[PDB]
Amino acid sequence: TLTDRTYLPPLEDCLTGRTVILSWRLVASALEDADLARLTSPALSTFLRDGFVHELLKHPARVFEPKDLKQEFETKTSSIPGVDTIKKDALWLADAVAINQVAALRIVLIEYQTRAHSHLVLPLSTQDVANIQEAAGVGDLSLLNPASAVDAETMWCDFETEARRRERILATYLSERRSFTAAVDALVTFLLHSAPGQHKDLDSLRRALLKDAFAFDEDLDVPDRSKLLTMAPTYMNLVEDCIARAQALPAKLGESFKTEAFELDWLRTAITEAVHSLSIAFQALDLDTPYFAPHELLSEWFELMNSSLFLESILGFEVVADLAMPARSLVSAICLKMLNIDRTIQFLHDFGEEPYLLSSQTLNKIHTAVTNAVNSGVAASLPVAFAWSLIVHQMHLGYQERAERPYDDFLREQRLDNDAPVEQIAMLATSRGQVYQVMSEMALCLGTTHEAAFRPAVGARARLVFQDLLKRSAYLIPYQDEPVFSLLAILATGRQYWDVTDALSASSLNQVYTDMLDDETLFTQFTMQAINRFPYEFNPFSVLCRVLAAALITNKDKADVVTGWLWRTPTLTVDWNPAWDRSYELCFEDENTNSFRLTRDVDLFGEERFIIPEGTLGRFVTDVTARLEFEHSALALLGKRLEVKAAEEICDSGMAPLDVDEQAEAVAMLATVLRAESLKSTAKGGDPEAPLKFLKEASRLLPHNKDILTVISDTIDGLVEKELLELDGPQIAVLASCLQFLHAALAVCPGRVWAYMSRCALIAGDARPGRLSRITGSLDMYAERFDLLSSAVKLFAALIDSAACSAVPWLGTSEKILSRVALAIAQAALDVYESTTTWRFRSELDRSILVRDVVGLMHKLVVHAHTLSSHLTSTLSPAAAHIISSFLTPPPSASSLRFQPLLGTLLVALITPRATLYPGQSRILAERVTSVLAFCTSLLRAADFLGQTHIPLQTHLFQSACLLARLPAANAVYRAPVLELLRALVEVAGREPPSLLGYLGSHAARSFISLVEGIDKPFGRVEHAVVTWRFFAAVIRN
Repeated sequence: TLTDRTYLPPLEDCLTGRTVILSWRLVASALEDADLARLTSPALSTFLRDGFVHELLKHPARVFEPKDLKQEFETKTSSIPGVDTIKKDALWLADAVAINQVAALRIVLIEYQTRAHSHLVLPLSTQDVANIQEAAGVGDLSLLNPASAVDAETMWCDFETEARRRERILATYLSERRSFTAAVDALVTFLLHSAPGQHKDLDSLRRALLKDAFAFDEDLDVPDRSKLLTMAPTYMNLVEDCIARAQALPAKLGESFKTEAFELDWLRTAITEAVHSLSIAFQALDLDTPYFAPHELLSEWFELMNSSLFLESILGFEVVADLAMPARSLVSAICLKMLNIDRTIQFLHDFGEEPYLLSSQTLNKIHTAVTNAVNSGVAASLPVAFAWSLIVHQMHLGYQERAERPYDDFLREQRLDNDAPVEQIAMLATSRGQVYQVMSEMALCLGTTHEAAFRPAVGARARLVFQDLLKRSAYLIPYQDEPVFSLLAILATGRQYWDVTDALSASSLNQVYTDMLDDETLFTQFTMQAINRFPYEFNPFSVLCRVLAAALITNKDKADVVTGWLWRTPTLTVDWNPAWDRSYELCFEDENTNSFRLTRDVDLFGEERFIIPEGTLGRFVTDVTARLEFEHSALALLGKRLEVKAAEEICDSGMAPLDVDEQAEAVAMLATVLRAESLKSTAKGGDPEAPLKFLKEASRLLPHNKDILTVISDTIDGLVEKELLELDGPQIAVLASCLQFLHAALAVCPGRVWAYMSRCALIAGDARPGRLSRITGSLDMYAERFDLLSSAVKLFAALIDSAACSAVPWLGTSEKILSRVALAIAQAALDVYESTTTWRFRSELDRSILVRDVVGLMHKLVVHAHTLSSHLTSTLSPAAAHIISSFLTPPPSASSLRFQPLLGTLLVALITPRATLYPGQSRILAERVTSVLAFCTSLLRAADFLGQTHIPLQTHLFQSACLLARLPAANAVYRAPVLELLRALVEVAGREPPSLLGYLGSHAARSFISLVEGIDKPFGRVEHAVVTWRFFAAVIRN
């Protein structure tokens, strides 16, 4: 009793617009975003609760697989306005690409319902280009498209031809292939790894899917995971199909349509399906984490890794590089998951499914692919190969132990009963730390940063296999830089201070971090090793405190770990100063131990000082440093090391001074832990004075008139003695960290931070021009420089918040101070904003972050336009007037300059290809565009409120209307923003006004009003419906 009544609405409703088809593109978007309003809307909620859809999820071939469905197709098309063309295209497509008629019919109807969208994403016409050329302004990165643009009418006629329509249908077909795998991918995550506190309705939908579609009833003490686990072999078999399709285009399709643009789309589609298929299969295997997989699955899988060299046959082209890393990362991850090195080796030592070790067949299958991959040169296979070497190395042991008076068959088969060749792999992998750098790059790909290709949950659970690999090799490999920086990369994934959050996620997702404390092998061989070598080896311990402090904000049982390391540090490891050679004496216990004892007090940095007591037992680690057994406060000590480093005070008889690198890491580590302590302090059951205590301990054993915050202040002042152009890389990194520390301290000492900013050279004063304003120009925004300005904008923004939030701790400030500092911030912000036109960013994503945060900052000030009355001023009034007056009523050259970042944002939004991976990059871009649109809207509203008649921004936006009308076609997220802006624009101009539709053009106007005439049709969200109608009521005159 399973029908497609919901999956595919009746044909007449699709052609009239009464019912929009829930394309997999729409379904995937809602699931990737876990949007409450979309997923719990009746339309999409019924779609997901439907039994027919469920069978498609579990049987993915059926979605497009060809089959005899002529009767169903004829009944759906017979007896119902253009149906002749619809029925025609569906049959042509079904035969061309070998898909069943019903599936093809759905593709053709999606193209028909998205025809107004496809028209608006066409290259701009000659007229539109001229309009935006004037919007650019009088001035001369926002490099515009070429002059190949033609008349709008010419394009429309071409857009309606059978040839183009067929191309869009083919494009839609491939788009739905990608979006279906993606929707299932996101679906699995939504089901297995949703965050606690989920909304009631959303939780009901999650449980109803697990129970009805997978017989997974959470109300049971142990639910049945059978149907979920079958998703792995299901979608593993789909990965094989993608390999085949990528190597063979459709047979019957005509060469008219087999253009280079289609060949690439066909290839990228196959890779994308494989990645999301790998992501689905991995999450499925992960559900059964401790247990082994059926040996037949590995045998089948590694047989495919052999013929395709772990999918390298598909990823050989450079045009698929952005998809290659995601694929390689999950191929390596999913291979390691099945091998299960931890439970494999543990089974070899000690005595569900049977381990694949008991099947000499599978062991040969694996060894063939591994051997083939290494000899071929597959760099991505080293983590799998290195993992396979350690397994064979232990099998070689278990065989010799019994040679004194199933896998044995494999050892005798592959010349392993006796010597060596396996060791060649273990060396090629670790030679020059290759395998360790591979895992470090796969960590980022599977990371938490906004540059990760996959969602957090997939990355969190997947990085565990690379952690298990290091776990088992830790006892057999010495503690070195390569196997340690690799783990730190697996843990940190290049995260920064700004990525700290008290957001509670699924419990199982923090296992990679809690295993550093719960797993003996990792805890003793990595965590303790990092502690016992600090501060001689600075970074390893600093990163752990920085990472675990941010990851355990929500963990009660482990809330005192990092603080327990900073307070009450057990040991101290420093480079030995010859000046102490008279203050120790060996113990003569063991000739190898080399232990000793102190005979005189040692004064580091040689009131309240830091002294290592006489009679403290110690030990010399290497002769080519000493690990003293001395419990102390590494936080208090570090605070003093920063004070010394800031003052440039040499201490011949004391410990070594902080390196400039160590300095930046040190401050960043303090800012993170402080931020983590102030986040948990305001939570239920936390110590509300936790951050103050953290500052006091770091201020201990400092001069009486000096606390840790004074040191950071002095450090900033000292570095800005020169100008930013003269500073060095690591020095600029120190500034960034110091600004991140002010941000964390702002939450607990607002009066101190504000007090310092009033005399900070970075921003202008009533007597100084400001240092930041000097960095503007044509410089390049590379990592150290960008981190500085990014952190500066975020800090400036956080300050504006505290000024507005405070309606009445703050000792050391006044209204004059906040006013002047806020105004200087407004001036610095606008300078950074104007400079984004000329700076060279490492990546457009970097510019999207900066423009997002700067625009947000200036927006916070534009919102205070209501305070611009004589008897209603506030501390933000001057700052607000500086922004408002700079965008409203500026002269031409400045008007053009201040509009290009906005125009550049609109352009980047239209030329950025849609994607189902890299969700973080996509979100950031949307936040950028939404900021620009909202910022422009409030400026127009503020102009109307303040009486400003002549507004260049009004003219700038009309000439950019051709871009605004196309944004909702590029991404539905922009529909409501664009409509609220166009409404504000029309309303403000109305007070013979300009014609919105006159600027768009006859053709664009028609398709735009068509898109907007959907009125959030598929979902029917109230807030979206009201926005649409206020727009129609204000813009479209009956």
